[PDB]
Amino acid sequence: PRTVSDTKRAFYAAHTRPIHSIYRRFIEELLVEIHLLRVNVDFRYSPLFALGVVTAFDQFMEGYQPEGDRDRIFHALCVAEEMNPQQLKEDAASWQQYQGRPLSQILDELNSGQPSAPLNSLNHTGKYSRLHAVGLYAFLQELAGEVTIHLNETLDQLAPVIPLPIEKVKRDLELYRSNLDKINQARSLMKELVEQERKRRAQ
Ligand SMILES: [Hg+2]
Repeated sequence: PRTVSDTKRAFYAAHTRPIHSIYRRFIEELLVEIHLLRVNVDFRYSPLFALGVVTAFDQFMEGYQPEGDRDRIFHALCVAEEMNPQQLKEDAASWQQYQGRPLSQILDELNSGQPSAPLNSLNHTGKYSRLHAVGLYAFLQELAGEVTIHLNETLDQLAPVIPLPIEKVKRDLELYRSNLDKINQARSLMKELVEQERKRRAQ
């Protein structure tokens, strides 16, 4: 068994540099949430989990500086969680084969009993997480027809063909989009205030 302090020690090991605190509170939450996930007995690694982690990281790290470190933090935190930094980016990028597919055909591939990978991962998720809802959000994003706009209307269509707790998927995605709105509002506040530090020190 491993400990939150041990997993944190692992991140503070490979990442000995400062953590650049605007997105810090999210990194700590992502560190502990993933730890509490994999240490659970029913957790199963899946490309749906991989898509959700990479989607949550890329969108929540909007404008991370310096840019060269955002991929190194991704590299260090993965092994810190005993994950694979390359296997996660491969699984997350593997969903691109569904770009432009209609939602009707996606439902057909699930209803046939033989869904292809990584779409097959919707059944073998294992222990549910908020990150699994984010992975579904990123998958439904790239589909054809702007299926994300009326998200609840889409999730109710998936409910009978998916084993996921749709009502918990609705909630965690609304919590996800509300949090993403706060960081971009804060990141835009940095751009509004970093010019006041750059255009007034040289004024
Ligand atoms: Hg990671």
